[PDB]
Amino acid sequence: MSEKKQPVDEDNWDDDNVEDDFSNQLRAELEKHGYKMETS
Amino acid sequence: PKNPDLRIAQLRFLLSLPEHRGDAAVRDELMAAVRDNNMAPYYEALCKSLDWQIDVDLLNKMKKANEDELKRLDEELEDAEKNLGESEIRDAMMAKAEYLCRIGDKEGALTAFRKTYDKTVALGHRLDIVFYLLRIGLFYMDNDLITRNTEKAKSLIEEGGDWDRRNRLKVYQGLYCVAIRDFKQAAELFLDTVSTFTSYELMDYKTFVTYTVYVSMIALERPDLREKVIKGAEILEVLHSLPAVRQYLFSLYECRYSVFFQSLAVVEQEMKKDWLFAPHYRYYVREMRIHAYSQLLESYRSLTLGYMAEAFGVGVEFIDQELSRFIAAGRLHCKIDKVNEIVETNRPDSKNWQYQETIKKGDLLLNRVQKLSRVINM
Amino acid sequence: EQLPESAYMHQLLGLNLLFLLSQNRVAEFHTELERLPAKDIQTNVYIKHPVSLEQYLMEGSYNKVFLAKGNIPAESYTFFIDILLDTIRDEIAGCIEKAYEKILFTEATRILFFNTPKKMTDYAKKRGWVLGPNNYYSFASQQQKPEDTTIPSTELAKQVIEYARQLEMIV
Amino acid sequence: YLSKIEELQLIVNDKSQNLRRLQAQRNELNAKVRLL
Amino acid sequence: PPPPAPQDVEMKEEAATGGGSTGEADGKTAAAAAEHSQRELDTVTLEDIKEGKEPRFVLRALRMLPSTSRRLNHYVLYKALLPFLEEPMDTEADLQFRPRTGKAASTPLLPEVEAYLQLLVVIFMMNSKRYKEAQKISDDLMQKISTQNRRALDLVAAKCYYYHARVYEFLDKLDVVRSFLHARLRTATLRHDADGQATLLNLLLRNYLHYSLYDQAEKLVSKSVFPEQANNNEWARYLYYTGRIKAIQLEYSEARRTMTNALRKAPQHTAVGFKQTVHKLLIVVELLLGEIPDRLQFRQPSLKRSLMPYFLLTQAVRTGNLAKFNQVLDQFGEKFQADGTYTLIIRLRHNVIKTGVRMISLSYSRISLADIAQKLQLDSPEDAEFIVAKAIRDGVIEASINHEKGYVQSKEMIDIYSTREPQLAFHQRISFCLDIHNMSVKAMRFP
Amino acid sequence: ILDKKFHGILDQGEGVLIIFDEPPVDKTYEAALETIQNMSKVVDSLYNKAKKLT
Repeated sequence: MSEKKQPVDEDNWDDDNVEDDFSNQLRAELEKHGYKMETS
Repeated sequence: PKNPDLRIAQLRFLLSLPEHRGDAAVRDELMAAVRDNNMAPYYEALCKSLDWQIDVDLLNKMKKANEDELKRLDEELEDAEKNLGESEIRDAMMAKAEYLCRIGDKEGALTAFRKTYDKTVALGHRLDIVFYLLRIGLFYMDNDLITRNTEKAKSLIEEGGDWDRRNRLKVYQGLYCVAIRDFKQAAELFLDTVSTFTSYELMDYKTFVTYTVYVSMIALERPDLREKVIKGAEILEVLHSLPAVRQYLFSLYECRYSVFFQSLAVVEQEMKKDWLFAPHYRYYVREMRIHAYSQLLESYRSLTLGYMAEAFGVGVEFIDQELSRFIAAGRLHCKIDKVNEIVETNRPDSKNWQYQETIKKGDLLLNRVQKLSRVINM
Repeated sequence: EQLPESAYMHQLLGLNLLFLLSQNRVAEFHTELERLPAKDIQTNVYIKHPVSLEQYLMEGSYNKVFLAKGNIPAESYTFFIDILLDTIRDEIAGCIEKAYEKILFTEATRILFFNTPKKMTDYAKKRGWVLGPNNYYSFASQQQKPEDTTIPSTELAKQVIEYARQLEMIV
Repeated sequence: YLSKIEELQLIVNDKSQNLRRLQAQRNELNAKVRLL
Repeated sequence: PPPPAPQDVEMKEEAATGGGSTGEADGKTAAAAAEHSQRELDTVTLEDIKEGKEPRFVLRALRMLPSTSRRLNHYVLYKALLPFLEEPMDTEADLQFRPRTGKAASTPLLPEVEAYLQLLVVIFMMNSKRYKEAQKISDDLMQKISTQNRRALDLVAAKCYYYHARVYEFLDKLDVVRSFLHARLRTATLRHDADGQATLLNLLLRNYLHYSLYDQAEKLVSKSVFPEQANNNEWARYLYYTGRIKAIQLEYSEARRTMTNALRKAPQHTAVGFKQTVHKLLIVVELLLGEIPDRLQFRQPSLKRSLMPYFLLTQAVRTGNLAKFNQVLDQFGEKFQADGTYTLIIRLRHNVIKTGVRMISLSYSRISLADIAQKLQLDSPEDAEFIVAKAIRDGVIEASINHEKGYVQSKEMIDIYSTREPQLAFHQRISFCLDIHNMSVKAMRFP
Repeated sequence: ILDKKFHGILDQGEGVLIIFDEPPVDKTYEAALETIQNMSKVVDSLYNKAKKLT
């Protein structure tokens, strides 16, 4: 349906919220977290 | 017929992500390639693995053995019609052609199944063919084959109270959902923990128990949780041989907070090298974290994170930014605070949102009724 | 279509846009942006410099007024950058000022410089104390002190009356 | 040429007629409800 | 062997649809049209879909006494253009069946739009619409016989004014057609309201945000609301155009509700990217709010080739990276300048700071100033007091600065419990509900 | 309070530990359970509504 302007113009995908939350935040998810308890 | 072959799928996953060993794909993959007449498991791994030093000749003898099997099949197709019986062509080639499916992934499958499906004198004759699709649908994560054969099993294989290979259907759907994004289907359909007792997906029955606990720690409310994985004595043995699993369970019911990260680290490192868990291994972490933090917020309204710090071991700024991200997720409402530093919880969802949900339906719901009352007079 | 390069265009649009923001017309600011999307990409630097100023006022400027007044020293923009120094605001005077906060000097607000001449004394006593009734900012109201009643329970009761009327009109 | 097309505009008027006829039918409904 | 089938069913197109429309339009007023006469939209878009052809149905049109049975059957039988589109006037002037004038001045003429030769017949379509606009003008000077142009041919007329649009666009713009439109408005203002003005007003905004910019303020004095919104499609994209306006008028909190409304009033299908491409620039206003969720709840993978900038852009929104900011700008700023996107590049930083202050504000009762100066990529404590005042900027949640040295003495705000604010609004909630009861009353009034 | 309950919310600074709730509120619950299926009916009828016309 040509609306007179617009003709001119769950695999891995629900997780995308968690992943874009976790892009540069806890990128390993455990490999610091399992090793936090001996930092202090 | 399928236990080392599902172990080949385990090896597909096992040399999918890591490269810490570049010679398992010769050790137990050539040990697989010499058994089961595994031809395609090296013929497709011939490109994604190494140069395969000279791996044609020791495989020439086995593709020649396959040629012997195939040529006695090609004689058998007219040797069985001289046998004056019913469908002995179909029998005598369906046997070694399901074996061709055991040899080759799709070719023996396609050349077999569209002939040996032509008469269906039993739903086993359908469902063994369905199984021989389900093996390759676990090997190659298909969708069309290994949901439409389940549609066919949900066409006529409802009949017959045989219950073994009808619970197999439940197990395969549980495996298929937990193979993608499952919350509840694997818990509901892995209810049948004890009552399976032998399969090929049961190549380690105790790992099936790991599967049902790794989904029933998510999809299961705490009364249901104690009723299933505590008041289940029939599951108590196979969780009882697994220490850290049972440790995480009885601590998670016990609210033993400082071992939660230990046990979660155990389960997460197990999550690394176990297949059908690549869409899951990062989601599961925060899932079980916020799942413990549910009753951790149910605990108090008067709460500091120093108490949380010596409840966890290190969480001060870690859990500050972490619970900040959980609030940013929308769930877990509490006011973490600067120097006053009182983690204050709320009251449940009665107040006005119980009032509000009805018209939150009747915004778009009633837009549906508005515009579809505007359907009548153009 | 054959209008040649008129170099007065850049700074006359600059003065237009300058006073246009000085009278707080951001809708008119962006209608100016949208009537010329072409030259305002990289050229027209005396429009491209007011849109860096729009980044600075996108930031909600009190520091960046001085931090952008640093780089307009001589173009005879003076009459209208004076109106920009007028249109710098007074919300901190509307929250905590009015004879004492010792000085609010370290935020680059143009008015809030000049420690105590009669210029900012006049401004701290300008036309009163911008809030109005019942309180000063010597001891702040923290907004305005409305906090009236639930007398509007009675006019929502009036809403109930004509609501029942509209029920009767509906049946 | 005002006094030509107002007559046409008098069919907005006629919309009240259909509603009139149909609520007369609505009364005719209740007429044998009350007779029952 | 296929073309003898539209000789049957393309004949029965005009037989059933057009014959029933004209004959049932000759009486039974306002059931004259609009029960299958304005099946016109999809049955005649379908006529331009369902099926030499160009001269055949345009010869020998106006004959006599109503022998269109034989004449349309001649149009059937003849399957085995310079005066030709004017031949419905060149056989004789039409002289009878004034509901058929625009009908046969639309349905045979318009398939050249779908034939797409664009060179010799768009000026002939211009002439054919000079004839049809002569009908449009001469309906009130020479046709003082009955209504026949409101009740049927106004709903036909707005459609063929969209076809006017389809013709006028493919070569140039239109300016005379705008005063011509407002004359069409004056002969539809007080007598019988048509959309019409809203059709070429959608086109007005559509070509004007390309090329003229004074006219939103002229809409402001021109906002005859037209609450009929019968199609809801024209009204939907009307909200889309004016939501692009309020996005370029920088009105955002209105834009989110009115553009979510404009989306949820699209019942549309055909996932080529109509709803998707309109919806992307719709929720650009949510990119301008300062708040936007993850767009996984919005994507159709047919839009994926166009949103190859957009997902990384909303990643830049949820993050605050200036590298990602400028990189998405220069690299991935293509294909959106055709729609107009560069008003988010000035205030993507504002989006960053409002997302951050939303997270921190609902996260923290009290925060400190010289650590909220280091939550995000802030600059200084004077920049942080600055951005606390700019974080209020409208009336946000209580943040009093502890005005000695305690940085901020902010706390959370209360009294949304269940007390007076919901029952302050429930009068208006049930005001909306009684408006729907008025919709029930008019549901009874539909017969 | 954690695992089990008698709905005693932590009332640290009062001196009673008030044990209170109103479990019958279920008119609102029941109306929600109505709406969920009322428009399942309406959506099932919409097939007839948008089918028998065109």
